Amino acid sequence: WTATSGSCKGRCFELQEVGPPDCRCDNLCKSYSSCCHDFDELCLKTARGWECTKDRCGEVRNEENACHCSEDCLSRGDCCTNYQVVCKGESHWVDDDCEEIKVPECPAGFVRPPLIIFSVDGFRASYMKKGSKVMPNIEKLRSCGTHAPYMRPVYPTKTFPNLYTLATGLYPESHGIVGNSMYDPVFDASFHLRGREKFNHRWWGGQPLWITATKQGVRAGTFFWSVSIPHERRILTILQWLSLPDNERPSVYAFYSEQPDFSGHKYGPFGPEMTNPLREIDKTVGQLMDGLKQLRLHRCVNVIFVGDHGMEDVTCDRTEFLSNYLTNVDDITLVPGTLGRIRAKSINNSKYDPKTIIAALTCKKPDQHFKPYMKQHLPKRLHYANNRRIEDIHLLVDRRWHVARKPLDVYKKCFFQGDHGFDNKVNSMQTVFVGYGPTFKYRTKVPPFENIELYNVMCDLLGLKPAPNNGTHGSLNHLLRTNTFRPTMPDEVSRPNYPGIMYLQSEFDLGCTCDDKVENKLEELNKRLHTKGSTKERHLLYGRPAVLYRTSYDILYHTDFESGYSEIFLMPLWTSYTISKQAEVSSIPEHLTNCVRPDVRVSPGFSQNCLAYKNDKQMSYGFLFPPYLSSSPEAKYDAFLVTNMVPMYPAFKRVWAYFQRVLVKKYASERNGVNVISGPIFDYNYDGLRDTEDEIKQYVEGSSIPVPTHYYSIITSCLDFTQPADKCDGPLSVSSFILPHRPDNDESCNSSEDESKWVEELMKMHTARVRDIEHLTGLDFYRKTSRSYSEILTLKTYLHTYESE
Ligand SMILES: *[C@@H]1O[C@H](CO)[C@@H](O[C@@H]2O[C@H](CO)[C@@H](O[C@@H]3O[C@H](CO[C@H]4O[C@H](CO)[C@@H](O)[C@H](O[C@H]5O[C@H](CO)[C@@H](O)[C@H](O)[C@@H]5O[C@H]5O[C@H](CO)[C@@H](O)[C@H](O)[C@@H]5O)[C@@H]4O)[C@@H](O)[C@H](O[C@H]4O[C@H](CO)[C@@H](O)[C@H](O)[C@@H]4O[C@H]4O[C@H](CO)[C@@H](O)[C@H](O)[C@@H]4O)[C@@H]3O)[C@H](O)[C@H]2NC(C)=O)[C@H](O)[C@H]1NC(C)=O
Ligand SMILES: Cc1cc(OCC2=NNC(=O)CC2)c(C(C)(C)C)cc1C#N
Ligand SMILES: [Ca+2]
Ligand SMILES: [Ca+2]
Ligand code: NA
Ligand code: NA
Ligand SMILES: [Zn+2]
Repeated sequence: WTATSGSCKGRCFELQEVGPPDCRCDNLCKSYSSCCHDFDELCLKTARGWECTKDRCGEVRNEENACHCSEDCLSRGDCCTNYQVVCKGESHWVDDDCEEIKVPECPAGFVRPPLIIFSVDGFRASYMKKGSKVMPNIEKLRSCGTHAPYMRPVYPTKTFPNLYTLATGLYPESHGIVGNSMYDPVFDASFHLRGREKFNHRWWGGQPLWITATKQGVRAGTFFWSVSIPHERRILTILQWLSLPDNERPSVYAFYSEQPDFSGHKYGPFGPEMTNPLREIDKTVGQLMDGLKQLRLHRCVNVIFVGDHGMEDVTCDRTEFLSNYLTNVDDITLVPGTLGRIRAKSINNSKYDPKTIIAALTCKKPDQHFKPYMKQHLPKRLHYANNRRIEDIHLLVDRRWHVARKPLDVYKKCFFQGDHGFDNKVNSMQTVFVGYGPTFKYRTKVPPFENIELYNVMCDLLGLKPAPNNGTHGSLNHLLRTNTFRPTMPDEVSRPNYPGIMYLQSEFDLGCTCDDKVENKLEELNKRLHTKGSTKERHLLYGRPAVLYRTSYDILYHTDFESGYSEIFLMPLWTSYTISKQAEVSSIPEHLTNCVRPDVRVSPGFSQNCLAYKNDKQMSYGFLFPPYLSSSPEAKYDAFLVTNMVPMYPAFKRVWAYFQRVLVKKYASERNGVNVISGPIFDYNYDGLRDTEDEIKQYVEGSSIPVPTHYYSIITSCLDFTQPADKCDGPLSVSSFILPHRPDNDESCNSSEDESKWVEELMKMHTARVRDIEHLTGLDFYRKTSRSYSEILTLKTYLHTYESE
């Protein structure tokens, strides 16, 4: 209950919220039913529309007008954006030539370049090229400023998740906005696009930019714009705020457009009806820039033109129904559309079996347009598991499709031709970034990056210290003319031990066998050189990874590979090896099929044992350095060390063997050598972070040998592939993956066929950034290179997506 009897007289778009029930005059007042009685009359004037015409020039001020063409208007800060153009023969900003902004050119009293974030809903990355002919203002920003070919949104590629990620630098699983539609089982409450529930602050975690700014003495404009406030009024309001006195004036502003998303849904992404929404947005941008130029701020303000997600072709008829797969379909609740999330219709039901539901949705139709997943088995690159609002069962839907529970949901809710929300690697979901202003670079193209990185940059642009977030600060330094942040490497916490030969064969009782005994003096200096690190410059190209937590671990050198062997987990944390373009693949000889060999540098008590694997009927083993890529029969023996062994499900060994026997060599042939770092990952509580040993839920039966949830590899080579990986003078090229360590291959519907038809497809789905692997291992890679740290940070955030162009 309000008493909306107060006035908005002199308080239109006031910047501080006033507390109940003395009434309100700000964007949110609409949404709360709390506007003063005279809000529309005073604050949302429309009279005479939004453009000066020559006949209004010098007019006598009429305070009813939407905007002003009177002589006093620049001082009052309320001219129509085109005032100078119409009434003073000035040029539109877009018609001016691009001139480098080497320094901020700000009015007296401006302590810092303001930041304006101009966000556009559903603005697909390819619109920059495909609609360039009707967006001249946007094209000027893009070509004159800093731009990426695209920006990667977060999953799901929906509006609120991506807008709140822009604002916080956090993954949805961390900020809490995991969908445009959510059920929180603790609140027993649903968040939806319509309704008041979405306004409760309990949904919104993390620290958004406007709060970071306010806590550190920097004022912010509104970020939320009521849908009924027209765009012309949003721009005018931002420009009026910018004319405030120095002590009152915000330093950070946002504009938001519902277009082009709104039309895109109706007409599809490239429907002929889309040309006009693009024209309209461009004109808004023109308004803002003409407004800035009037206020002499057009070479002072940093402008970010950014999208939340793209748009794909999606029609009613491309709908998969769960009623076609399940008998029991009236027992579940589905969050439907371009993703699926399934939970039990009734919490009072231990007669709900996720496994039966998954099984009924797996590889059931040859052409099935969705794939079910327990959330912990989703590609780790999506970071979409660690929140109670994310249901245990998830459906990843194919681009261009929808999922629904029953047909009646689709005609008793055709309408739409476009939608979004698919996997964030999908080309159609990619969106836009341009930065323009004194702090951004001039006429510069940067590589595509993820939207989680922007919070840090926006904080830099405003001299703020970012709250803790999922960006890698320094990874986007290359966007900026002048950086206030100088990243440095994290310090190594645990130093390795370098053990020599300390144990006799007979001290081991590991239950292992190997056929390995066959009697030269100059090649027993040579083997000792290898165990000492003589080849380490070849196999460890970028320094040893730094261990960033307290543990006990040993560096082990070998002719063909180096490892960091954990005495706690009883297996390598990491194993590094270089495979040249010329290298040969060989088999595991017959006599060495079951060979495992005690490592005389490591105590029986810190070693795995073969008996455990014998007794564990589910669990087998693999090797991190592959025996198949041994440099010589003699070096091959090293690959069968117990210290190179790791626990693997037989089903997983199909994947791993194919990767080690076939794919490594292919990549070395295509990339002119590769360096490989492989290792285990433990993330039993699916938080994206390295587990402590007291969090492991599975061990090889009757042992202390922990079972990894995933296995990673980082495959690095020279960006200039005319140089071999091991003699690379310049920038690097990386691809990586985090493969789920699963006792079945149900994820891959063709897994009954030869590995050549499905393994690589699986691996591509589980593509990862180096940074993802860092979070999951507490390791820090690329410690010793010839490259700047900023560049290395960019490299560690790279994701190889395996999309077309
Ligand atoms: C991406 O970046 C983010 C941001 O940096 C990383 O997220 C951080 O992860 C940290 C480590 O996991 C985590 O630290 C914990 O903080 C607890 C304090 O929590 C409150 O205060 C802060 C600060 O202002 C606040 O941000 C928190 O935010 C959550 O609160 C609610 C959740 O209901 C949401 O509104 C909000 O979105 C956010 O939710 C998200 O995080 C929570 C966990 O915090 C998840 O469960 C949600 O699903 C969601 O993802 C809080 O409001 C603090 O209490 C913890 O301390 C315990 O654990 C340490 C471990 O070493 C231990 O030493 C202590 O003993 C302590 O133990 C006691 O508690 C245990 C656990 O409850 C208990 O079992 C023990 O027996 C003890 O009693 C912990 O330090 C930090 O909160 C988040 N920040 C955010 C915003 O999420 C994320 O890791 C990055 N991602 C990647 C992939 O790198
Ligand atoms: C630029 C920006 C705009 C935003 O809100 C815009 C908006 N206005 N009106 C609506 O009806 C839809 C959403 C937001 C949120 C988090 C407040 C949603 C964040 C960010 C960022 N960074
Ligand atoms: Ca959107
Ligand atoms: Ca974990
Ligand atoms: Na076994
Ligand atoms: Na399968
Ligand atoms: Zn939309």
